[PDB]
Amino acid sequence: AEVARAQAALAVNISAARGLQDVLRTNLGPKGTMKMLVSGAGDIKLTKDGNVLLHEMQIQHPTASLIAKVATAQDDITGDGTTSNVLIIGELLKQADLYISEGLHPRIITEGFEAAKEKALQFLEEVKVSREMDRETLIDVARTSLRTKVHAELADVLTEAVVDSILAIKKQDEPIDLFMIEIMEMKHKSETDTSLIRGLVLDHGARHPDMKKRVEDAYILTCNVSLEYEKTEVNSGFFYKSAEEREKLVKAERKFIEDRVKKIIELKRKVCGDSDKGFVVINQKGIDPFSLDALSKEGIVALRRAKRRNMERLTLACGGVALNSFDDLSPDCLGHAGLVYEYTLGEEKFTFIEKCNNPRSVTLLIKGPNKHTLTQIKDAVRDGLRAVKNAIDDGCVVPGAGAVEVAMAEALIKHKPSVKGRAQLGVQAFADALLIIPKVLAQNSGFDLQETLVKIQAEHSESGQLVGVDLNTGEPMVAAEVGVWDNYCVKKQLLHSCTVIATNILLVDEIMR
Amino acid sequence: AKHFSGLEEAVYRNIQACKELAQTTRTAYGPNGMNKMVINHLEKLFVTNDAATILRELEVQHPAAKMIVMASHMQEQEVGDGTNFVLVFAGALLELAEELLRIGLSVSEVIEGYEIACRKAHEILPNLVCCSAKNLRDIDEVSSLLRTSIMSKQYGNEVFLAKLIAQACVSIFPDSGHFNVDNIRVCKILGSGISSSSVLHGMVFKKETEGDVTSVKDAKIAVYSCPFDGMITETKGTVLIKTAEELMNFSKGEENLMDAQVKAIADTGANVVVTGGKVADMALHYANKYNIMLVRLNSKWDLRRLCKTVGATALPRLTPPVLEEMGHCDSVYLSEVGDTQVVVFKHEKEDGAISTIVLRGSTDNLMDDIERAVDDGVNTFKVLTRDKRLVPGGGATEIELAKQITSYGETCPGLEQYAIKKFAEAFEAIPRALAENSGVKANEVISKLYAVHQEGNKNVGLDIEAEVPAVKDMLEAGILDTYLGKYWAIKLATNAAVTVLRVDQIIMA
Amino acid sequence: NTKRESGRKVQSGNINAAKTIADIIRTCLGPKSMMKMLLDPMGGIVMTNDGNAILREIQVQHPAAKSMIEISRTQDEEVGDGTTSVIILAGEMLSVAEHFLEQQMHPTVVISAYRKALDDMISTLKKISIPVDISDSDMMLNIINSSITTKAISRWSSLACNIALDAVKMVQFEENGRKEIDIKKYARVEKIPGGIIEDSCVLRGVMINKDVTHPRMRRYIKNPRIVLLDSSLEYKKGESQTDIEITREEDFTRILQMEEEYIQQLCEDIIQLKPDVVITEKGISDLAQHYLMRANITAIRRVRKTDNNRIARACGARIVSRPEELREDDVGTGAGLLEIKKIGDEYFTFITDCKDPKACTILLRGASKEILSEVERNLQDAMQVCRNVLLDPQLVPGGGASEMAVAHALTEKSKAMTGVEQWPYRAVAQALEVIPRTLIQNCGASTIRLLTSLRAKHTQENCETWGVNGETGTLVDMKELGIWEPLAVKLQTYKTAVETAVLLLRIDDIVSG
Repeated sequence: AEVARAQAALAVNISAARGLQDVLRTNLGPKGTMKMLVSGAGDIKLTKDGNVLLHEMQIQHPTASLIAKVATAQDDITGDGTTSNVLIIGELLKQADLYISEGLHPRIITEGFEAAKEKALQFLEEVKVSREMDRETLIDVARTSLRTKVHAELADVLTEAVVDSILAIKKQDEPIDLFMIEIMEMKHKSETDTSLIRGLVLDHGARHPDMKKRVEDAYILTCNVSLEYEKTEVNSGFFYKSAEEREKLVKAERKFIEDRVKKIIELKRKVCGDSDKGFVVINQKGIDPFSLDALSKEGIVALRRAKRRNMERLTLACGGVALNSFDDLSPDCLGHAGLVYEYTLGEEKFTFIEKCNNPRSVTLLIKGPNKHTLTQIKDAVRDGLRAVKNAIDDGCVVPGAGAVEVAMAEALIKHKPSVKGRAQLGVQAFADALLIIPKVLAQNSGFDLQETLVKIQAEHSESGQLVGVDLNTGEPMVAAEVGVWDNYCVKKQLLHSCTVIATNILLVDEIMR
Repeated sequence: AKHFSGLEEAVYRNIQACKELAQTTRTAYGPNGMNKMVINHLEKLFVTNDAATILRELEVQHPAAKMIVMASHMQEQEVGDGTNFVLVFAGALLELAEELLRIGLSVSEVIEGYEIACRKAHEILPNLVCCSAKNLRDIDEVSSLLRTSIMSKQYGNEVFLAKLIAQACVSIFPDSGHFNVDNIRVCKILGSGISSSSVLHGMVFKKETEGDVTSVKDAKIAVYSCPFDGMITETKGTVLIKTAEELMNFSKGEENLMDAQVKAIADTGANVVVTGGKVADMALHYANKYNIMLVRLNSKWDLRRLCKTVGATALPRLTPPVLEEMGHCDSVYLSEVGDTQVVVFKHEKEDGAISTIVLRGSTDNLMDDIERAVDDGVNTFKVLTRDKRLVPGGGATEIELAKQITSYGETCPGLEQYAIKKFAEAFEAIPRALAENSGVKANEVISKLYAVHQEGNKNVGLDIEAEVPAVKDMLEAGILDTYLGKYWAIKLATNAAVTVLRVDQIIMA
Repeated sequence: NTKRESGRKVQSGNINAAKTIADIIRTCLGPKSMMKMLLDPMGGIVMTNDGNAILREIQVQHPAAKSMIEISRTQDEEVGDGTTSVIILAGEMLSVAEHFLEQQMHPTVVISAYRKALDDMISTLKKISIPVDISDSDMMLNIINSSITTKAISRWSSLACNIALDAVKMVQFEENGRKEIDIKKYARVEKIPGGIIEDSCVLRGVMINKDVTHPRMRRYIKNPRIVLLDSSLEYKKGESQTDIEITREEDFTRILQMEEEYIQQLCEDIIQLKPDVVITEKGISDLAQHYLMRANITAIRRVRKTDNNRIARACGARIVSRPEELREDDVGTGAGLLEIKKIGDEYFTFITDCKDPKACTILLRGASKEILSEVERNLQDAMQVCRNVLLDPQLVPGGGASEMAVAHALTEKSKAMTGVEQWPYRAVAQALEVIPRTLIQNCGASTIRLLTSLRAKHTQENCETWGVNGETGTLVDMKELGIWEPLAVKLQTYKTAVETAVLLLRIDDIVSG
């Protein structure tokens, strides 16, 4: 029927991909910019991150399906360089197309990519070193990880707080941090502000002066089924269907109310002492009107609306366990964080559970009145947390600022593929795809993406220099010495995710509509 | 509608917003504002000076324009002075890019340029802040400071509102020296004169008020949207109008139902029973004889006005109010608020933060005008609580800034030398905008403003003397600004200007 | 109704589809590879090396393509492979023959050439078809891994080697007639989800996933004896059909439950007997199946008799009314291995069966539930060799030098056969050499000169065994290179291919019905 085949068919693909990637050149580093995305929600989405932009709103393309995988994959395997990958592949395609514009087989162009990547892989294995997982060494990476994804001024104000969270680990082996991400957000007078909180914070509390404002010894009773019920991990059935059933429904519920609040107040005396310690009730549901001020005046702090994520982080953080219920039970089961402090900022009541038995859960309170800012900065925290963790999980960190890309392109020195000349193109196409990031920065910086880059190489070819384009002024400098470092796991993973799709490109010569 | 490619979002959608930024401020700002008609989702005419209001009134398509709209409301809430200004400077600031785009500068470059320059400008502001005035027990002191503060958004009788808007905020807080978001209710009541607008501390229900007074002394209100016509939301007792015999028996019970009504109200107690719902004669004839005060069929606004201030929750359903569901006022005394007979409560010692100022204009847009102006008078006193720090009227400050920033521009070098020197230029749009409203050119003003070379005090106001555009000391003239009012204005305008600059196209199918 | 079509017009339409279908997959097939990517109207991309996967997802044209899917199936129906070969091979002979030959004007020798071009395959193959030891896993492994690689996959090959090298030998029908070439029910590949490559655990006999589905069932009784029905289940499949009553709401609930409480009483009738396994073709309900498990009696439910019978012979299971009631017991052991493997709490009962009726349903375990699907295809392509090698030890080495081997022996015989016949026979002599030459045109350079070198190589050096490398393009001995092209496959390919192209000429006409 309708079939597009061979050389002319793959054009639209490489026309799309290379055409689709070149918009992301506005991104990847502080001289690049956050790209505005809007959806049917009309939400202005400001991200220099490729993944965010890529998977939300775009133009229909056959390549649009495949590219949505890789920037996800690099976000998955790292949390950084999702903007990076995209600009390499079409740069390789633009290279590759020339040889196919030379008529030289996409098959012979395909089969030359892989050694070249391995070369650079092996080479990036060479130009890597085992670096510190030290917070300051992470700052070197955190500064660098954030900027190539999120904004530099954001990066700077994030750099200390991002590392501090991933530094709070127990020495987890995780390349990204599950519970070190606890994101509180707020409408503020600062469209962008982020507070750094180790431990867990509550979605909502309930603060009363009757309740203890400061609970120092905090036995946290964190419960889904709430005060309205009586010795229940499960809600009780209502019947409003008929009069006489509803007539007996509203009278006895206060017993369910009374015993429950009683369950705590006698248990605080048990668990927390009388006034001796502070008590913490968490109501993950509403708080009863009697029980609200009744738990209040007994020294108990009843907390309205803690999440199920607050539920799990608390248990992990404070070493206790969340209940469904307020019944008399030992203090240890009841969560204990060495501080429960309900910090009401804005209109939102944030209950800290702090001095946690595990500083696994750690929280960041994001701020803004403007949502798009609250979108940006709250999004700006995560990638580094995932990125910079790849510095603190890995003893190795690969040096950043594109200094290593000029380094392989010549280290790929050719007729090393004396084999055929298809791999010699596969390397020749690949050597240039390396440089798209060193290009795009000096591009996004002053002067030339090339004149500096060839300076970089002419420099880097000089001994003792692993030298690179500045992410800012675009000028030559040695990158590893500035500390500017992309996460180690990025590059090696990046190269695979880069080459495969561009490799997948040439194997598809047919498209059928 | 929204998504576009081909540099339509940046050089196109952005600058078009800057066009909107003009004449929402340009003639609508300065020491005076100017009015621009607004027809409403249910059609009617609104004249407006201040930016944020009319632009909130404008549902805006451009995501570019959409972002700065937010900052003006942040300003208006926070500040209120230069709420018009947040547009013009940001627009005059953003329009500087296209030439730099033809010059070839980078968004990453120029954002930094205005950034360190507004961080420089924020450093320069304190000195162009000229003297200070604060007495928050003094209406007349607060008046003149609010006078130009309202005047900047008001062309009208400036001192009288200034008096009144200073009257309340001074007298509504015994602790003035602090100010809270809404400290002044206004019951908009047309008729009489514009001077018939009057300050009355404590809640005014502009509504009809019935029931025979048992206590005018205390007002404790069980607060209700509940109809006392006999209608409770959960199960309604609605009057039967389709039969004469059914109405005959029900009205005889509406006396005694309202008895069971007024009591559960006044069991936990009420002096006024605040009624947002409907009332029946047999309910009222009883409530008259029962002697509880029904302020009847109350405006949801009056209801909200009450629900906010007394800290009580109106009950749609009829049910005994608990302490959360009952409000308390100093007094309930039936009195004309602006010569319009209603019930006016008193709150000074009760809570405060409510001074109910009857707004009496000749037309509703005048009654919108006096409503428009105090918006800054509200916030500028709040600014005046936050600082007495005083700046002269706008346009004197911005020239010294330009003097700073231009030479601060040549001390940049690197392409931001352009951007910072541009940041100096967005300052001069105000005297222009002022010269526009007053019908002259900035260039003369700019020439004169640089002529004396003073920088932060002498300026052309919004003037009839602008016939020949003419400078005057703005500080002494009473046309005045404040550090915050100027500081926040620069901080939010540049922010909203530089953040809309980083934005890019939206790829969309 | 009545519809008439005529002449070249349809036969050219015959030429178009299959030939156009023959394009991408010929480049896809073999180590030299590409991808046929279907464009869904939404932009959905589907890229495979199987055009028949792509052909179905969109309109299948009537004249060529409607028959080609079926000759695609037929080849894959028979040996378990070869959808992608026959289509391009039939597309070959379809392409150049008729019009040319019909410009030489005759339908006859065209059809007749297919015959005598077909047997020259049969002739030159089995002469140069190289025998391999069928008792040797390895001598079968090198030919099996050649045929497990049908598209990209040597990965599960070595692992699909071992299972099939074991399984097809043990393959017997329930007739047990011959071993060897077999139906895929007498060699079944059921991919078993989860686990890891270590659990792959070659299974030569049938498996019953329904033998032990539960932990409460029979636990590892070395010889399971499945007792069929007949008394242990007395026959009631019916229902009491009790009269209606409006008073009890339970009568609505109880009458439907009566269906499955009969087998319950029948499963109670089973318990007394303790058949270690129970097989029911009527099926047993789960409310009935409670009481079987707790007895340590596993239950094979909703399985047919032949499923059980082959197994009752394979697992060697006495088939009786009751264990204590003589129906003349079958044997106690037909098998040497009963392995019940658990991924999750759903148990997979594998009984390895040596030369039994069984199903020869072979266990495979990928690293997870997914790559199983290729192992099965690998195993089926693997078991295809093991059924082909145990059929044909002789199977031609070629990189398509076999695809030349006929072609050049044809032109040789074209000189021998003469008549006008030779010209079709010489025209169809050309069509065969294109597939590998495409693969070594996928290589590069001058692929016809390589073909000339091939032809030079052909009659001089060797037809096929010595030949051209498919992916390298070098002229090499294809047993020495280790590339194996199964005789039957090749035997099936042109055969299946020549057949369809015969009818495609014979059809100048379709109707509308």
